[PDB]
Amino acid sequence: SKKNQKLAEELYKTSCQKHFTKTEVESLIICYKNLLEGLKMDRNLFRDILHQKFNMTEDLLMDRVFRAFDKDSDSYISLTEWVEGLSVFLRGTLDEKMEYTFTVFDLNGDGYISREEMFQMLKTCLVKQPTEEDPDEGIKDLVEIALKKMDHDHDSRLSKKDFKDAVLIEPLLLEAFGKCLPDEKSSEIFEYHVLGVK
Amino acid sequence: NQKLAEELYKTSCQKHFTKTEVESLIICYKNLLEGLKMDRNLFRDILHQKFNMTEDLLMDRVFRAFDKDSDSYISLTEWVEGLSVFLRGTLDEKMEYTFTVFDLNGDGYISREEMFQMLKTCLVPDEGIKDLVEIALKKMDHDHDSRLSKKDFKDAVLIEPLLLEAFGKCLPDEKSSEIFEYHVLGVK
Ligand SMILES: [Ca+2]
Ligand SMILES: [Ca+2]
Ligand SMILES: [Ca+2]
Ligand SMILES: [Ca+2]
Ligand SMILES: [Ca+2]
Ligand SMILES: [Ca+2]
Ligand SMILES: [Ca+2]
Repeated sequence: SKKNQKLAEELYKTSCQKHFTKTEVESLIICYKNLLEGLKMDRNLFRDILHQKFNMTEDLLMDRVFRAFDKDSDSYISLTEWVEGLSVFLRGTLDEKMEYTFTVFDLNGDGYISREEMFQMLKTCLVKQPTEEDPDEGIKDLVEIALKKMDHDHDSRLSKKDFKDAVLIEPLLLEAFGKCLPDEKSSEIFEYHVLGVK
Repeated sequence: NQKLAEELYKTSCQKHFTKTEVESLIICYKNLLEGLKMDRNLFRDILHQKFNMTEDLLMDRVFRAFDKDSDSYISLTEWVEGLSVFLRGTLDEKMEYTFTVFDLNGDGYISREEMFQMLKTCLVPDEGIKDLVEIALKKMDHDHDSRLSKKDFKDAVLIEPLLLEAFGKCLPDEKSSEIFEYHVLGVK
């Protein structure tokens, strides 16, 4: 409490998160500590949290969300990564969110969401829960629809500019390639129970 | 006149135009009219020439959605209300409209066959369409009855955006919209 208030003062000061108050940071620190199994928040713990708290169930996208959280790529979510991540994930502006979803969707980190990446991401839900018949021609149709709507220069990939321009025009395209933000009900429940909002 | 525009702005359910814009739409309608009323043939030519729709099935369904009283003419009020949704519609307005277009028999469920015929006409081969239909049901059919109820469809909004772009071809593309608003309403 003294422990956590002083930690919260320091993290509120140092963290780049833009949306929690210092008291909310303290609640987030306590929550993190209460969720820890071992000393560090690893992939498997973070996966469980996404599944249980945010109803995400699909392996590829959960891994991509983890990687976006894990800013320094050490395969652990630090306290400051937990706050900063959740700040965007729960409260981000469109701008923040578009940068986040682009990062999720750019599977190899080369700066472009490629046709191939689109196909992998769109197919991954049907790998998990298959239709009776192979769905690949229909996925390819969706990929072409995406490219038609979003690829300005017809090079079969979306630059950051391609994606953000299109999402600003149609914000429903924010998560075009899969669910990587919490639905409104999940978000509300976590805010209410963990942060006391509403 | 102006009086029609005063009356229509007061009376109409359209949500997105100003009274001056309404007046512009009334003048537009009258500038385009060929006889006394806008019938299906004229309405189809407008969809074809100004909004880049090419297929008979699609154009018939858009007509029927604009023709709310099913009298086979597009009244001034229908033209304005339909264009309000069509050019500036909210998500809810657009989903309602797209559901209307796709639910061919008007029973309140999009069936597999309705979805296949309408995706096919919207996206003008069949292998991808047949897949799309199975994908949509797998993703959106909550109660597993092989049909999309209106709730099935509307709950799917924030969950399935690219699938909703497929269905959204009954609305005009951004390019066609912009050009019409620019010419007729004086917008960017
Ligand atoms: Ca880390
Ligand atoms: Ca990439
Ligand atoms: Ca197939
Ligand atoms: Ca491009
Ligand atoms: Ca009528
Ligand atoms: Ca039906
Ligand atoms: Ca159903």
